[PDB]
Amino acid sequence: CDVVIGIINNTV
Amino acid sequence: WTFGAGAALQIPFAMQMAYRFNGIGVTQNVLYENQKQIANQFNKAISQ
Repeated sequence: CDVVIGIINNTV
Repeated sequence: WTFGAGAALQIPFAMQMAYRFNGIGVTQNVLYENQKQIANQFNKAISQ
């Protein structure tokens, strides 16, 4: 998780 | 990429070139983890 803008948790 | 055939999509062009990484057939991993890298590599290409 380095250059991340993506917020997305709860991932399936 | 809908441009030419189409009007527009308003895409911020790192995304467009991410999809340009895939029709050239490479990953997305290089991109953001080489954000400034590739950017300024291109910028050196610009000055060249």
